[PDB]
Amino acid sequence: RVTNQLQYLHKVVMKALWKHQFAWPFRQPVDAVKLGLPDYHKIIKQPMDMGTIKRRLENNYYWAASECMQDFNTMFTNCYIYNKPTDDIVLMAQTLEKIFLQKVASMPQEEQELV
Amino acid sequence: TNQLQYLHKVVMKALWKHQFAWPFRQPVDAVKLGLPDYHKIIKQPMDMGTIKRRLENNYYWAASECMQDFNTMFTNCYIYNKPTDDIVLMAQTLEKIFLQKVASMPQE
Ligand SMILES: CCc1onc(C)c1-c1ccccc1
Ligand SMILES: CCc1onc(C)c1-c1ccccc1
Repeated sequence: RVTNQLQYLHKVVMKALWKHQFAWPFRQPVDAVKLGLPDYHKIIKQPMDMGTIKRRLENNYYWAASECMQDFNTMFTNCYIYNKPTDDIVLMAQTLEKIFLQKVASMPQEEQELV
Repeated sequence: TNQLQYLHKVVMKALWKHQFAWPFRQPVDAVKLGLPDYHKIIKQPMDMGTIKRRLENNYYWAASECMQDFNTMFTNCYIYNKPTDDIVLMAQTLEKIFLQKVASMPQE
């Protein structure tokens, strides 16, 4: 569907996060071969990234805004679970997620489809 | 505010009573749990008891500020614990409810 909330997530949330200076590691799936992480998919069972979320928003994949929000959440949570506390990537994730939450605070309150 | 009232009476109430919520209702007690490295790794402790008290005492100026505290609580859990620890699954479950409920908060 196309809803007011999903439009907000696309036009405000994804817009802000996609172009952020710390976004680059999150713009495509974690490539375990490229990064040399043979345990990544053993630990992270549901990979998620902003390229996938962006494509899903562009293709009207989501039925509800909550579904998109859960994908954002999974992406960040995967990062915190896999990486060491002191890794820079954790700081980058935290910075992006703070923006996510700040913007989500102003999202339309009721979901409804555009005719 | 309208949003802070919602975070207190709708969001926090639902999370608080959940069967996986008990570890999160008060600060992590590193002494009781025997974890000398907890406060060396987690520099901003947060829990729902602290958030609830802040809501009750009008500490927050905006809903976003309160939401950030919820996020810090969950993130601390993911950062400190092993991926396979049950507490991680408990946090994930509560976090999903948090986002579900936040989606329906008044927009202002
Ligand atoms: C295992 C490292 C890692 O964990 N989460 C992300 C994102 C990354 C990442 C880091 C650098 C480039 C691309 C992804
Ligand atoms: C260090 C373990 C831990 O990490 N986050 C929480 C919450 C807990 C916790 C686990 C059991 C009881 C109380 C808190």
